[PDB]
Amino acid sequence: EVSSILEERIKGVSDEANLNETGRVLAVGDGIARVFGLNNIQAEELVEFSSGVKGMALNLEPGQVGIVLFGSDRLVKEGELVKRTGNIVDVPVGPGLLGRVVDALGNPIDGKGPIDAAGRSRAQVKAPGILPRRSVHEPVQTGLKAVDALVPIGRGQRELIIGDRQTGKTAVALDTILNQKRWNNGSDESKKLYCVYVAVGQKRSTVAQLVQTLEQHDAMKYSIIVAATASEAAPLQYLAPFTAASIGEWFRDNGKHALIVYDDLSKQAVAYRQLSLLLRRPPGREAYPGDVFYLHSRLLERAAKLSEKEGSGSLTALPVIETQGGDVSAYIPTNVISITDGQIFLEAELFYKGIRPAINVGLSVSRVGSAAQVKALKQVAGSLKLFLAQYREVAAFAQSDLDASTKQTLVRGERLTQLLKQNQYSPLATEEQVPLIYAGVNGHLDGIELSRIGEFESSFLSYLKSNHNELLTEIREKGELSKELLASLKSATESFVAT
Amino acid sequence: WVRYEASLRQLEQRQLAKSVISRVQSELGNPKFQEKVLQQSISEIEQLLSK
Amino acid sequence: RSVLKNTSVIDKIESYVKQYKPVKIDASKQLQVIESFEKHAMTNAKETESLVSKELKD
Repeated sequence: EVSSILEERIKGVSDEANLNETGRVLAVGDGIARVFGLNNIQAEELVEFSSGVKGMALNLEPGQVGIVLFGSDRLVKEGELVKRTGNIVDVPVGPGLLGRVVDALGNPIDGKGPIDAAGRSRAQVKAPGILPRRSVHEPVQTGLKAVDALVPIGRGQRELIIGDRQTGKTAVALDTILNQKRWNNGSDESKKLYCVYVAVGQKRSTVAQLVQTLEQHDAMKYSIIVAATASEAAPLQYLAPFTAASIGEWFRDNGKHALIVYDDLSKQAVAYRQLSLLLRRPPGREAYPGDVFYLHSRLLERAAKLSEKEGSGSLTALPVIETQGGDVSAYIPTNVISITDGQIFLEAELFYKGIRPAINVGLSVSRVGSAAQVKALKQVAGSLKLFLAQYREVAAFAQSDLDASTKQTLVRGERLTQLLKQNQYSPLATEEQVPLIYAGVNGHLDGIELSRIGEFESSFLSYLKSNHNELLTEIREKGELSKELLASLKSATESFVAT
Repeated sequence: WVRYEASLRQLEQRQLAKSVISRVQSELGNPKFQEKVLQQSISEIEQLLSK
Repeated sequence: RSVLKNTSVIDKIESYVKQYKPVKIDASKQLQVIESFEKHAMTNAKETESLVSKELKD
């Protein structure tokens, strides 16, 4: 058993071959080593040192090569023999990475042994051209109202999630993965996202809580977790998003829909800053190097909704930006904003002030998000953003006397805001979001006293199912609210209002 | 039950891991340490001639 | 029971589930006492109905 597996492994050690290897380390420390020899070396190779650690050749210079140690300096030392892997940095990619935690070297840190992987693919790969790119049509549903309504999110898009640290930052994304459990545990592969959670710079303990939550919601089987914790070395952290995206691209290049959440790219910036400084390349604004724009932009544009030629694959990016104080003019945030489609700025003040989840509607945009929305969620949600940007206006100037028109808006607005809120780590179904939005929009929640809003939601949904889940089944399949359905729903909702 | 079963396999593997270390220390004592250099030598002779 | 090595519990719970696969009996049994409430109700129903019909025409 354990003996047989070990014996198979021992048998799999068999002879070393001659070939161009061996450089000798000289000046080493500061996480770069200067190696003598390595005369013919492909650029950006992976070299494995006989210190049992690997590095990526960065600077190919006349007479010397400067490896960058992808791993601890502790074991590397002067006059060590550096052996050429001979290959550019590639990472295993395939189908069997699904439901396996791995670290950045692809080592199974789920420890479920060797990963099944179809291929390996180069860490840096250019983004697909204009011609392979079809405009978005399929939505991504997060199961959180307003995060689908007010913020419309669709496949392929680089839809930014920006906000402040540890405001349960992770939770917004986790909820997305969870809602799409329903569809991803579906049988339609057009309705299967394969979602990748990139955990960079987070405590290994915290990641272990995340892993445990994901396995509690039995969500592990449709998702991969790549991990590059805070302790884990900065060059590994630098290569961590890029590697994850390669894995994502294999799904995308199976034409299959996928999504990747990059938590947190701001920590990649600090890592790249560290790396750059240790390469003593000049620092940029806020001490973040000048190629920081290039770093983020090359990463981000690999996420796309490809055309029919490429099998209409998606790789929806959700990159998670950690703003220092809500510094929305800060160099790293602004640089990311410019690359990304939309923003999903999360209002920290409101978060603290009991709006969970808190979405700063003003600072949330989605560049091409709204044509991903299904017609039901366009019709029902029609103008609710405007209405709540009338609530935004109304409460702006509310701070004396209120005209009845203003008061009506305020009463609706305050109550509508209550409706938006969701219980953290428990997202609602897509089907369910349609009536709730219907209620408020069609003014059924206008009268409902503020205290009972929570009751209204649960009771309304229970009512709808018990009275006629037929309506919901229809809206589930049709995905368009017919005039008959609209009237029937008006009638039904009014019926619930009465009770 | 399945979980602890996997745990026992891991525990067995780390037990056999420290036994591998014990076997390594034994190997490096032997003048097999000397005699196997001859084996490597002839193997390299065969190998490098096969290059 | 194609991954467990700490066996002889899969057959146990297989037999425990398939044993109590007959779960305790159906709870249809109130239809004599439930019918009685309906009788009392009916008495009252007819009283209201006949009274108001009479009164309407009156």
